[PDB]
Amino acid sequence: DIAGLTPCKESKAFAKREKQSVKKLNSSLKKYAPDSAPALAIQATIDKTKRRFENYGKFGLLCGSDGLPHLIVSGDQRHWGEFITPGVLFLYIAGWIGWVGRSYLIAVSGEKKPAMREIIIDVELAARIIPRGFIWPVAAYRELINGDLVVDDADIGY
Amino acid sequence: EWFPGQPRPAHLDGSSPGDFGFDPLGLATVPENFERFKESEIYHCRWAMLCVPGVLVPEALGLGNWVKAQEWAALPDGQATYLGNPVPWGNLPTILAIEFLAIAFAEQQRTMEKDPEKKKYPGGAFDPLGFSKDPAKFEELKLKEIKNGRLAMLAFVGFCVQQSAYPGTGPLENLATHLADPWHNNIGDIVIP
Amino acid sequence: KPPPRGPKRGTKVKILRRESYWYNGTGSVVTVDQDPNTRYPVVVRFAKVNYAGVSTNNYALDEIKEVA
Amino acid sequence: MRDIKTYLSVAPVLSTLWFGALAGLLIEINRLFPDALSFPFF
Amino acid sequence: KGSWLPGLQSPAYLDGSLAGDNGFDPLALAEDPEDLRWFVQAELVNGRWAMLGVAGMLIPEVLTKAGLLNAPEWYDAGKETYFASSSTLFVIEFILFHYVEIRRWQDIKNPGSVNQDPIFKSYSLPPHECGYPGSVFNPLNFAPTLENKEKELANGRLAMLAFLGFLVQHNVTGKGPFENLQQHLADPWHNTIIQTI
Ligand code: CLA
Ligand code: CLA
Ligand SMILES: CC(/C=C/C=C(C)/C=C/[C@@]12O[C@]1(C)C[C@@H](O)CC2(C)C)=C\C=C\C=C(C)\C=C\C=C(C)\C=C\[C@@]12O[C@]1(C)C[C@@H](O)CC2(C)C
Ligand SMILES: CC1=C[C@H](O)CC(C)(C)[C@H]1/C=C/C(C)=C/C=C/C(C)=C/C=C/C=C(C)/C=C/C=C(C)/C=C/C1=C(C)C[C@H](O)CC1(C)C
Repeated sequence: DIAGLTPCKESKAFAKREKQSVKKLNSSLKKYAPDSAPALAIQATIDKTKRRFENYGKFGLLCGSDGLPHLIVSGDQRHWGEFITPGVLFLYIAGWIGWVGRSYLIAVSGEKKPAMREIIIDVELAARIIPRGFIWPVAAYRELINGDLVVDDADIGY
Repeated sequence: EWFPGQPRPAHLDGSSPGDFGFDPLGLATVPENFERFKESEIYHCRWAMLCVPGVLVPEALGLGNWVKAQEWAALPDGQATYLGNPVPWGNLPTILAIEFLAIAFAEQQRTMEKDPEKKKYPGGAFDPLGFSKDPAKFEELKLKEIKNGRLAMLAFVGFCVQQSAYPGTGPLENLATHLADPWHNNIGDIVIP
Repeated sequence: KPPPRGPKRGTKVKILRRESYWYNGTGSVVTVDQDPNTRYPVVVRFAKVNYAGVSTNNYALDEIKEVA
Repeated sequence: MRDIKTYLSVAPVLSTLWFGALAGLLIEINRLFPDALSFPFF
Repeated sequence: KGSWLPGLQSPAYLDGSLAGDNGFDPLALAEDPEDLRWFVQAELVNGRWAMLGVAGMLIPEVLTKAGLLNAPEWYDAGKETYFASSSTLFVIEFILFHYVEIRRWQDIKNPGSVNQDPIFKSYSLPPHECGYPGSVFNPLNFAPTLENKEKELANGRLAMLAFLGFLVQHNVTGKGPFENLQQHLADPWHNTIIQTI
């Protein structure tokens, strides 16, 4: 009820949208054989969007004055299944990728012409470096602790 | 030291009463800043030390709330009271004027004198009996004032946060209430998180 | 017997010059001309190529730091 | 043989196969969780 | 020593000096010695408290289902009503732990610093070994020898595993794990992770 937004477990315009959608779908459905595979897939999508409407009416989704879901990202973990948990999950994924790439590059830097391994990856070294993602929070942590993450006055060349 | 194991930073080699080696933000790297901080610390602790009993004494004995002692100013016809004595000239303008004149005039004439030791510790005519008799006792009571005043400042912070969480209450009142029943009258109701 | 100026060989140098691509850069000496009539007798290779495609140029000794 | 291995390790083909696998994973998740708007686990 | 892979060579990180070495680092986390120390201490504390927790889960359940006692489930004990409200005991826990654990961390940063009880000067402490504290912790004069540290760490690792199992099985079921064991003994094939999905 944040600023009056009722959940569409209880609102009406949501029910109207659902009704009109399933109605146009059903009216389209009655132009084939009741057993034709296209008609079967049509009914499948009908029940699929129906159970979608049902699922939305199960997870506290505060719902607009026009019959539409509306996220609540204000910080209150009451509505957190939209931003907070998916946000930290994606942050974990992004940190994974960033750390693994950085570690690969730092490793392969020590060769004759690292460009030849930057265009054509050392897929063996790549495979034995890649799964380290589970360390990206902690490892980098220690780096910053030991100051081995940044540099002070080395800018060009290396 | 206040913290065991954590070495004392450079410019905190004791060498001053109250120096238990606590400076995590390193503000004291500047000598002038350091002396100014010492002076302001002494002012702060001394004010708060004088000004906690001015809350306690009324709150318990014949007075009322420490917030209503100034209630005379909110409403027009307010006249202050001495334990049940509305002094003839305890009106708002006269005490306001004496506060202005005395505080400003004095603290000017006193601050404008740069000993600089006299600022933090006035003495002068405020030591004719010689309570500066014993230098050991001197540094000891210095440390004592610093500690007691640090405590008093903590006490004022507590007063503030308590009167915030408990609208319109009294320190002694909340103390007696919580003590009256231990395990369900405390900070818990305030902060689960 | 006359002491040859400039580092000996292989000494990684830090560039002190400002108006080069490698300001605060780590290069490698390849030789120094012992002639005292030169005006830029040291020459340095790099591992990073600049805009003009070149990877070597000249300097005096003042614009060098014999880092190691 | 090893030549074709080093050729296969050239970024275009590696990237194409990696992206194909990732897209397959995503479309399969979407199949097994239609319309997946919220995080209805916690 | 017991490389858990009869063919793989153990990395140089885990030589065998520290107890419980098996070269079990397929991701090369602790290849830096100070971080190795950090994770040693972390494994120690996690294993000790995991042993504690798994005991506090299992033993009450069986003693209640035995009819000798009556005590709610570890998860069903929160809403229970005690002599003290939740928040009270929680804040007391918080202050006491912010003392003890910060002392532990100060010992971690500085070997042999915070030794004495700073209240009284005798009775204080005999110098210790990091991760294995001194007198007032081992009253029975147990000799801190090998086959004691190894047994400790193995039991603690298995305890961690069993605790995670407890937690996830309560998640999927919400029931007492000993009841899961009884249903299991009824028919291990008809009672497993497969049927409950
Ligand atoms: C001490 C470790 C331990 C033990 C004794 C058990 C025991 C049990 N678990 Mg379980 N579990 C564990 C850890 C453990 N789990 C962990 C770490 C997880 C998270 C991955 C799970 C997740 C889990 C689920 C989701 C379910 C069970 C279930 C069960 C019960 C039926 C067995 C089953 O379906 O396969 C267990 C399934 C697993 C995924 C367990 C994997 C454990 C890993 C591989 C380590 C265990 C190896 C160990 C050396 C071999 C067993 C030791 C034992 C003989 C002493 C049984 C009582 C089921 C149940 O309660 O229904 C009756 C069920 O639905 N467990
Ligand atoms: C793992 C490698 C990696 C890492 C750690 C970073 C890190 C960073 N980049 Mg970045 N970048 C990268 C690759 C990387 N980049 C590549 C390949 C490109 C070219 C497409 C860029 C282009 C780029 C721009 C244009 C900018 C940054 C910026 C930044 C900074 C802020 C984050 C940001 O805005 O990124 C936003 C995210 C991206 C730009 C996406 C690039 C990430 C790629 C897709 C990952 C590459 C992984 C690798 C190639 C695949 C191999 C996997 C492994 C098996 C080897 C941060 C320091 C910003 C900055 O200056 O901040 C101050 C900025 O303006 N980056
Ligand atoms: C499983 C675990 C960690 C496992 C980590 C592993 C295997 C890591 C393995 C690796 O890193 C290595 C080795 C090498 C890498 O190359 C490979 C990987 C794989 C990356 C920790 C669990 C750790 C689990 C712990 C610490 C559990 C503690 C439980 C407690 C304290 C219980 C408390 C309670 O039960 C009581 C006491 C009373 C009840 O009423 C209430 C509550 C509160 C529930
Ligand atoms: C009597 C009475 C009664 C009536 O009725 C009413 C009235 C009027 C109200 C009253 C009173 C009055 C008065 C006088 C008052 C005052 C007070 C004060 C002064 C306070 C302070 C107070 C003050 C205070 C606490 C202060 C505090 C401070 C602090 C903590 C700080 C800290 C720090 C330091 C050191 C440094 C580092 O590195 C950092 C930090 C951490 C930052």
